[PDB]
Parts: sequence; structure tokens; C-alpha cells
Amino acid sequence: MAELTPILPFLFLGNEQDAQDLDTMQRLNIGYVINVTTHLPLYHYEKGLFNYKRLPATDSNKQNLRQYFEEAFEFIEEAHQCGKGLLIHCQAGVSRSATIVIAYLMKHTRMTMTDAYKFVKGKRPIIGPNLNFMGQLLEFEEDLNNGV
Ligand SMILES: CSc1scc2c1-c1nc(SCC(=O)C(C)(C)C)ncc1CC2
Repeated sequence: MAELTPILPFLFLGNEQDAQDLDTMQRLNIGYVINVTTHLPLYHYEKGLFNYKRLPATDSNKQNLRQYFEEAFEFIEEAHQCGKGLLIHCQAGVSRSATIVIAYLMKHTRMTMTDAYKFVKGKRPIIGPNLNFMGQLLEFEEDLNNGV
């Protein structure tokens, strides 16, 4: 159907349809999945093939995603330290997951917010705006710069 975008060598971004292609996940050495939704299934759980973390969030104007940054950053590096890839997904438009990737690219690549967004948008061209998440990523940049 569709293709889950490599952002880093171990970090992939996709929507809900991308996360249901089991064969591409096995092909890419994916062993970790972050599902940034409250309501979807963890798509291949009963198969016993992957480590999962759910971030139960909505694509809304009131949703806090900063709370999950540090928890999500650990799961990404555990996949890195163990040499397996990680897929982080939500749904079409990937607003919630892209926020998390962008936060990771700021914290662990010392990119600026806007340059991290430009980077992600280059590899993954359709990303729905959400000003609430933007404001969170701005206040995360400042906290990261002024001693987080
Ligand atoms: C980190 S976003 C960012 S930083 C500087 C700009 C932007 C931007 N992003 C988007 S879409 C993506 C989003 O809004 C997120 C869901 C990831 C928060 N549309 C317009 C703009 C204006 C320029």
C-alpha cells in the first residue's frame, strides 16, 4: 500500500496503514513500535514480534505531548543500543508522531525546531499543521537550550 519513511537509520515515521504492513516491518529490521493514539490496536501484538509503547494522545488543541517526550526518547535509544529499528506512527497527517520525531531531533541531534521540521518534512512531505503541538515544540527548544 504505502511506505514508512526512514528519518534516521533506526527511526521510521508512518501512518496507521503503514503500520499494518508486517512484511515491510520485518524487512526493515523493525523491532520497536510507538503507537501515538488512544484508540487504534497495537497492530501485530499477538504475533509476539515487536516491543510496543503506546502514547494515548488525540490530535486536538488541548493535548499535551511534552509529557511523553522523555519516555519516547528512551524507547528510541533502546532500539538504537540493540540495533533494531523503531516505527512511530499515529494516523493520516502524522501530526502527533511527527511532533515526537521532531522533539527527538531537537534533543538528540541539537537541531533547532524549525530545522528539525524542515528535515522531517523533506523526507515525509504531508504533515498536518497543529499549532498546539508547535507551541509545545517551541517551549521544548527553550527548555532544552536553557538547561533541561
Ligand atoms: C515543528 S512545526 C514548524 S516549526 C516552523 C514552522 C512549522 C510548521 N509546521 C507545519 S506542520 C507540522 C506541525 O505543525 C507539527 C504537528 C509537527 C507541530 N506547518 C507550518 C509550519 C510553519 C513553519
